Amino acid sequence: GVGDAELRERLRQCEETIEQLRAENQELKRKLNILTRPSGILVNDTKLDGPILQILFMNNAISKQYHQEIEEFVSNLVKRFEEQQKNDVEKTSFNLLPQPSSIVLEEDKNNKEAFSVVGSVLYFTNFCLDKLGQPLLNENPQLSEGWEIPKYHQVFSHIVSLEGQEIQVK
Amino acid sequence: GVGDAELRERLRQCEETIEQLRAENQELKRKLNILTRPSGILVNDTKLDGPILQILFMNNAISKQYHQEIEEFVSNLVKRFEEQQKNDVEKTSFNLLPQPSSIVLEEDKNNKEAFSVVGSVLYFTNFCLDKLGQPLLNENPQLSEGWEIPKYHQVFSHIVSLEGQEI
Amino acid sequence: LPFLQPGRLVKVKNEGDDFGWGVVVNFSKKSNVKPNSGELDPLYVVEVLLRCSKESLKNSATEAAKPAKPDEKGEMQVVPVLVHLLSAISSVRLYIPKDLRPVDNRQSVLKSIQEVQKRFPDGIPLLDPIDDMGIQDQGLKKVIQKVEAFEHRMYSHPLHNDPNLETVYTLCEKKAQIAIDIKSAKRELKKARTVL
Repeated sequence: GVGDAELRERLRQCEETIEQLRAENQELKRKLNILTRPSGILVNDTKLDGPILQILFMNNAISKQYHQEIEEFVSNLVKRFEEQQKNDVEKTSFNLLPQPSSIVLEEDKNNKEAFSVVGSVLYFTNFCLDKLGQPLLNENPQLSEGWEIPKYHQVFSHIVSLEGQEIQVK
Repeated sequence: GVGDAELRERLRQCEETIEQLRAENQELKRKLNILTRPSGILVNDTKLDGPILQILFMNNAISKQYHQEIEEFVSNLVKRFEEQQKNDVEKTSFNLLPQPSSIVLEEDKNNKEAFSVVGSVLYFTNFCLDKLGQPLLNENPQLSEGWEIPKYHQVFSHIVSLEGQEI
Repeated sequence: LPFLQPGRLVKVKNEGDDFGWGVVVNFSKKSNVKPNSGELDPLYVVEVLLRCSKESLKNSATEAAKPAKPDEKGEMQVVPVLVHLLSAISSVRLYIPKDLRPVDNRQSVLKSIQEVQKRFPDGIPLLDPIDDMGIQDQGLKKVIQKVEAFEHRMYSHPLHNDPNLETVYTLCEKKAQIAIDIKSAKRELKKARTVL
């Protein structure tokens, strides 16, 4: 009796908990509309098919009158990559993903090597808001395709380590 | 007894399902933060002090070897913007907002003019997967930022209609 | 109106024929000059690039109609259409040439609409009325509920799974049209000499 009533109350509470969770798993995909991944596409390649990049044009930005130079620029990149296809050399030039957050799929083939956000930044007048970084090859920034190191003098022979951990760098 | 045990098993199964939904929600949290809203940002130059774009780089050799000219391009775009003055060319038409989907406000009052993203397009090198359209004033789509109309000849002189109201 | 950029791949059917898929070129709120029987609502004209027939272009003054037939290769031209004829809005924006007005670039546009159809064999994703536009008007929820209900029981029907459904559909359409014809003929015959 009392135990049965307690069990029924617990079951009702659990169902309500799921409702809250059911409600969130319904109101999230609403804001997630921006990401589309529309339907079944047929990507017979992974180095020339698939998207390039997703731009979120910002409001209250007087810099939106440039809506054409961006498009023509991102269109001339593919034709320049075609005219600069390669100086044919055998190299894998493979890359992995630091952050696996792929765009959602509301489509009721490939979905891993494509439709995967690799980097997202939020440009400012001078700032940036990177949180995912460029993917690396063998943890060495000296041969990657995107990174580019500035020039500097570097006369600071021998680091200051912590407590008794002097390391003879050179 | 047996009925009580079955009820307990059903309750446990329901709890396990609840846990899975909670884990899925915690996962989808990641996706609902790439929008980003660090905190309340101090801005003064309303509509001139704030983000300009938000590029989401995608897995493709073009978007991970040609990266640096994209950054120099956004840079040269932000610099070339400040060499016009003594003009009213910013909106010039009272360009009210289209119907946006505002980025979630992360808390970690004021600023009702907030980000309110106003578009998104996917490039596949032979088309464009647009959404959210593009802002423009009440009418007259030739006095707004954007909308570069091509040149056509308009050889026809009789508009199609359902019945009547012919040109 | 904010969804009418050049390349939107609209569809047009003014109850007579299918033109196909075509890219939008321009649009305007041009009102009725010299309004016949007055004017109280504004109309909009969309200048959109369809695929017309050779016979339609050779005169190009009678009705601006009769798109090309599957037995002819046809030629594409920009045609003005009414706003209330757009039976489908897509979510794809083919790139448009610069300054145009020849033949070859329109042929490339034809080629482009031809590969893009070779990428969504299921069907081009057009739009979602609930979210993409941003409608917050009371009542549309009722109609979407009703459409979801009707299609739910539709597929929930066994006949749907059964084959030869199309043949029976055509038969029923034919007999319904015969019934309509007989109704109209009896309506006319009910006035052969009736208080004329």
